[PDB]
Parts: sequence; C-alpha cells; structure tokens
Amino acid sequence: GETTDGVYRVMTRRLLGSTQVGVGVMQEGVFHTMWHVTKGAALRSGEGRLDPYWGDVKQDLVSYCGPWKLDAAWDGLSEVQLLAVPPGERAKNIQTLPGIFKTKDGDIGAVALDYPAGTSGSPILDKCGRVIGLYGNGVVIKNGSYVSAITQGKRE
Amino acid sequence: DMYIERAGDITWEKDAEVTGNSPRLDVALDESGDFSLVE
Ligand SMILES: Cc1ncc(-c2ccccc2C(=O)Nc2cnn(C)c2)cn1
Ligand SMILES: [Cl-]
Repeated sequence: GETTDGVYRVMTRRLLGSTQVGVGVMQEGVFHTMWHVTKGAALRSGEGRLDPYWGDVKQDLVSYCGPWKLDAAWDGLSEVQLLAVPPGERAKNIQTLPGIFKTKDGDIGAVALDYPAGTSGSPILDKCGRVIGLYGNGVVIKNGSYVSAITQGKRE
Repeated sequence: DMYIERAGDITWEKDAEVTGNSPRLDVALDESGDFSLVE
C-alpha cells in the first residue's frame, strides 16, 4: 500500500468503531512508531502488510519494512514543533522550547504538551523539518499533565 | 489488525501556535521503558 513519506495515524477496529492508538513517520520506505502503540504487531496499509524489522521496549521504538532511518537530534537550544496528530482531529504543528529529562545515562529533550495517548508517535521537528524524535513516552507531573521525552532511535 | 492512514506532510510551519513550558526534571528509565520522576 501507501509508501509516501509523511505522518500517519495508527488505527484499530478491535474496539468500538475505529480507534486511533497512535501515530508514525514514513521515511525512506520505513514506518517509524513507538513500541507501546503497536506492541510489535504487523500493520496494514491498503492491501499491503508492514512487518516489524527492529524494535526495543526500553527505547519504546519500532521500525517496519527496514531499519530506523531518523537520525536528527535536538540542538539543545532551539524551539521545535510537535506535529500533533490527535484522534479524530487534523494534523496541527505546536511550537515549543523543550525542557530536559536528567537521567543517570544523560540529558534528553522533553516536550510539555498535553494530548490524548492516541497521539503517541507524533513526530517532533527541527527548523529544517527533520524528525528529531517521537512524542509519547514520558512522565505525569505534579499538575497531572504529561511531559514526553524527545525519543530518537539510532541509524546504522 | 492495526492499519495506517496518511495524515500529512512533515513540515516546519511558521506562525504555528507557540505554547508549552520547558521543565528540567530528574527522571529514571526502567527496563520496561517507563520513565519515572526521581525525587
Ligand atoms: C495516564 C496517562 N498517561 C499517559 C498519557 C499519554 C499522553 C500523551 C502521550 C502519550 C501518553 C501515553 O499513554 N504514553 C505511554 C507510554 N507507555 N505507555 C504504556 C503509555 C495519557 N494518560
Ligand atoms: Cl539524574
């Protein structure tokens, strides 16, 4: 089925009606999402099947049809844009200056924008439109609000 | 069976709604890929 670059919804019919469980990025013939969206299952595009190629539950990432392609990195300074794709709603750019997740293994960009869980996998962009990571894995804070890592894979 | 549907091009958009704060947070990442607040 459809192999054009861009952002895609990930849907299921296993619940009431058609339910958006998350979002992904198609780049260079590879579909990129978060592991918690698909749990590593195969996907349909039209009549075509997308098989998992690479994944890691700890990174919470998965690639379909080929290896992880997205290698751009937050500069640690500039604003970025969440291309939010919320359930039933149009793709919308939201621009923000990321905070920082401080961990024992290093600092990671973080985005403090509140969307339903079905938005998991929406791409985060730099100023040149490069995907610097995916939205949807992070933490609930004092306020009850959600703060997502900028989760990026490695390209070999 | 999960299926995908195209939702857009991946583009920077000038005069996108500029919102959100920039919190600095001490976090831990467990073997299950769940972040937690370290306090
Ligand atoms: C109570 C609550 N927790 C989180 C979320 C949420 C909000 C925005 C994006 C993503 C998620 C989300 O669910 N992320 C996530 C990662 N791993 N798993 C299992 C689930 C909304 N509500
Ligand atoms: Cl730390």
